[PDB]
Formats: sequence, C-alpha cells, structure tokens
Amino acid sequence: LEGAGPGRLHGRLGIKPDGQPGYTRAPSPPTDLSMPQALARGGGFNLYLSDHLELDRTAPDARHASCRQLHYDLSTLPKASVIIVFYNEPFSTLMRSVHSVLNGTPPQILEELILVDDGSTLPYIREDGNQQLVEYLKLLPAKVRLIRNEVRKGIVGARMKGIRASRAPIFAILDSHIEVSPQWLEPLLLRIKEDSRRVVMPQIDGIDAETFKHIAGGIGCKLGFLWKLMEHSYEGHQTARLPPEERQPSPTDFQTSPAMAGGLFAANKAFFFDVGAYDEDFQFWGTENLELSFRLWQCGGVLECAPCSRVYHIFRKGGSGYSSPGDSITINKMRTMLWMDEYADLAWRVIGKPRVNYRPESLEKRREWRKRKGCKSFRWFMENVFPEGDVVTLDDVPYLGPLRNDKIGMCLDNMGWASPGHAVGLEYCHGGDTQTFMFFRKVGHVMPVNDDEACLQPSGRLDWCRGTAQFWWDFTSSGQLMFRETKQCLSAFGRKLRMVECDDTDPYQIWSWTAYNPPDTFTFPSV
Amino acid sequence: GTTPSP
Ligand SMILES: O=c1ccn([C@@H]2O[C@H](COP(=O)(O)OP(=O)(O)O)[C@@H](O)[C@H]2O)c(=O)[nH]1
Ligand SMILES: *[C@H]1O[C@H](CO)[C@H](O)[C@H](O)[C@H]1NC(C)=O
Ligand SMILES: [Mn+2]
Ligand SMILES: [Mn+2]
Repeated sequence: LEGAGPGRLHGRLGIKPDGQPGYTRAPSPPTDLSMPQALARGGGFNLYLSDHLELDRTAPDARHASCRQLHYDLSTLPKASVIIVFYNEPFSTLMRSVHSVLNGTPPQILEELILVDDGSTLPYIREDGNQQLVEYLKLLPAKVRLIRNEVRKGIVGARMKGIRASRAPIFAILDSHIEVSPQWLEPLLLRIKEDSRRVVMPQIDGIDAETFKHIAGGIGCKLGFLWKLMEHSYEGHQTARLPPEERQPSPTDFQTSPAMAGGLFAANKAFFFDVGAYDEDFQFWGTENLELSFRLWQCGGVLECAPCSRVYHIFRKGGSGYSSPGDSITINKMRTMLWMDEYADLAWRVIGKPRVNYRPESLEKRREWRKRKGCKSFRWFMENVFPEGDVVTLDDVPYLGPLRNDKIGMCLDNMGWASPGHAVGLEYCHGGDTQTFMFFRKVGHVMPVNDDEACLQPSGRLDWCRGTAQFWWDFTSSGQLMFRETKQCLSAFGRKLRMVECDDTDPYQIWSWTAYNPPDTFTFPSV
Repeated sequence: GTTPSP
C-alpha cells in the first residue's frame, strides 16, 4: 500500500479507492451506559467505546528507555508469520489488532499475517453473512490472509491451523484484541535467530476493558503456576528466592520463565513441531499454555521473556467473549497432569479429584512420545526450572486432609466457598473436600485443598495467600495450630474458632491432621 | 480467562 512511513509501516490501511475509510467509527458511547450491561454485551469489554475508537489508534510506548537504545539489522533477521486466531471477535477489536501489527511491524520482517476464523457465527465474519470482514480485507495489504475453520475447534485447533499454513521460518501468535508497542517483533526474532530452541514471549500490558486506557504492567516476565493448574506471576517471597544476581535484572536482559501466560509467544516453526507443538486433543479454551511450558522445558527447550517486546492486551472483566463446554477445561487439566509425574496427585486433589473423559487413548500416545524424546521429569522441572516454588517436592506438603478437634468431634469446614474472604466453620466430619485442608511448609500456609490462593488467618477466615508472617502457621508436635507472629494457638472452644494462649493441656486447641504421604507414581483415574 | 498480575 501507499503512504508508508513512521507509524504506518505498511502504508495507510483500510482506505477505499475514493480516499474514504472503509470503516465508519461509531458515535461516542451513550451517556447513560450501565457498564455491567455493556461488559456483558461486548463479551468482557465495552464494545460501544471500541466501536468509537479509531483503528489507527496511537498507543504509549510502554518499553523502558534502555530498550529504545537498541538497533536491529532487519536484513539479517529472519522473516516471521503473525497468526491471529479468533472466535466471534468484534470487528473493531480484531481490525485494531491488524492495524496495530501492520503499522508497527517493519515489512522487511513480516512474511504474512494469518487470520484464522475458528468457526465464527457472527454475521460480519461468516461467509454466508454480510461479508464485512472479507470486503475490508481487500483494503489491506496482500500479506494479510484469512483462513477459516469449518467448525469451532478451539484455541489449539485454530493456532495449529495457522502454524501449519505459515510459510516463514518463525511464527508469532497474538490474541485478536491487542495493541503493540514499538519494535515488538524485532527483539523476539533476534533471540530465536541465535537459538531455534528458544521460545520467546513478549511482556503483556493492559487495555482496560471498561475505559480502554493503556495500563503499563500486565503480566511480567517471571511466572510460575498454581496447583489449580493456572499461570501465576512470581510473588515477592518467590522472587526473593531467586539467585541474588537475578532479583533485579537489567531492563533489557532476557529472563527465563517456568511458564507462559498463553497465546503471546514466538517460536521457530521447525522446533515447535519437533518439541510436540500442541496436544491437539485439547478442547476449546484451557490450560494449553502449561502443557506447552512443562513439555517445552522437559524436552530440550527454553522459555524466556523479552522485556523489550511489549504488547497491550484486553483482559476480560465482568464477562466472557464466548462460551466453552464445562468439561473442556477439566479435560485439558487432566491431560496436562501427564507431564507432572508424581506431582499430579496434588493437582488432581486441588481441582476436585475429577473423573472425566480425558481421551486416555490419545494421552497414552503422548506418554510414548515423551519417553522416545527423552524428556526430563517434573521433579527436575521443579528443582531446576521453578525451584522458587512453594512446593518443590511433595515433602513440602506434609499434611493434607481434615483438621479435626476430637474434643468437640468436629472438622474445619470452608462452608461452601474455598474462595478468599469468608469465615471458616466447625461442622461434624463427613469426609468431603469442603473439610480437607493442606499445609505448605515453606510458607506456613493453611489452605483449603480446592484453592491454594486461600489462606487461613487468625481471624478465623480465609484470605488471599501472601508469603508474609500474616499467614504463617506452625503445626506443633502436640497438634496445635500456632500463629507465629502472635504466638497464640487456634481453639475450637464453643464451636467458635478463637485464638488462645498455647497450652498442650487444653484439648480444645489440639488438632489432628492427616499426613500427606502420596505415592511415587500417579495412576490416572479410570474413564 | 487469563487475569493480570496483582
Ligand atoms: O474457541 C476459541 C476460543 C478462543 N479463541 C481465540 O483465542 C484467543 C485467546 O482467547 P481469550 O482471549 O479468550 O483468552 P484469555 O486472554 O481471555 O485468557 C482469542 O483471540 C480468541 O478469540 C479461538 O480462536 N477459539
Ligand atoms: C490472575 O489472577 C488469578 C486470581 O485467581 C490468579 O491469581 C492467576 O494466577 C493470576 N494470573 C497471573 C498471570 O498471575
Ligand atoms: Mn485474550
Ligand atoms: Mn499469589
């Protein structure tokens, strides 16, 4: 296209032959707008405002100053394919992503821009509808190509389709609702150029779902995972466990990460297929980011984060852009547990000892692949990749089970909500997950099994876990739950949890807690 | 869905 230059690196996009934009911006959002209603209409973000905002939307440069002092020889860098998959993404957000990539990516290093319709049902996206998308693409460069999935396959199914169509040596995956900062692709290509085993991910920034403001700081560089099988950014007490030379790293140095946030990463195409690509039995939205990350490290790969590659992302708030089956997320977590070896016992209990159809036949074929590849163990992963975790070995979970007081013959009970912010009760013991708690010794945390983010407090309530003395309990040899700071013990006198002076002679402050002596091998549940 | 860091 014509009109290229700074800020419009592929030329002026989306312009009819008459010099007029092919897209009419909506009027300003109505003054009387109930944000909860609008967040639930646009699928987790204010669509009224998005439809009013320009597609060539200027974004603040979120990169640190030292990142802008770096130079790249675009002739020596390999070209890449950008892959944006989407299911029923609105026109404004999807095309703003396209314009942002085209305007912000030098053409010398962008082989193509693949758009994958994961079986969308919206009229503007359908080939039996109003044909808005196809028509507007004619006003974009030919690098942009639209491929379509006959039926909604899911994230893994759509990404694999785009990767298998990409023709560049390197590919980069991006969500359909993003805005890039300057020189976002160049630092990633340089990393993969020097080692095809490196999978490099940008640092994710924020676009407020309600106001669409750009927020510096989304998902940092170093992130681990929760035993609910979920990516989780390093916390303070965890970054403190890092080697002293890695706690305040340089703004430009690349940092390894045990896990990725998902769907914003770049990789060498050939290595991606040799290291397992994706497990295509994953369904819809899910935890493919953790299955990839574990397998990546264990099978001879390196996951790192490029602090100088920043991309803005709309984190959905108060709504969801699509509806996925309820059993899909459970299945993806079961398949992910193949790579966790004995540690899968803890994850299985945290997600509720589920018993679904995790496609056992397919997973066996990947256990073989894992063996023929020589992949390393999850113990190795924890002791070498994520050694800063609160549970490096299952011996860090000494107790898992009911917390019973034999004097009153009752067990602690999360009362129907392992979520933080509610009081814990005392109820007759019944042997359900609502009355099973776990202990993490590295941090002194007493949590319900179904949420490792919920920590018991001397207030008798659960609150968000923090690696501080505000949540450090000691389980004495006498059976007392002692709070370290206050040096008081937890009592069940009067069927009301209270803190009292420690006294092993007081039966109301003596608790029993089942020891967690897991097996050495996790046997998957029968289907 | 994915959530930002605190
Ligand atoms: O069945 C699906 C679900 C999602 N997506 C796309 O995959 C990306 C990641 O999904 P989402 O943004 O909902 O994940 P989140 O960032 O909310 O965790 C988005 O571009 C979605 O449109 C897709 O192509 N098919
Ligand atoms: C986002 O917030 C949720 C809250 O339950 C989890 O803590 C999740 O681990 C967070 N994700 C990241 C990237 O830290
Ligand atoms: Mn997203
Ligand atoms: Mn945390």
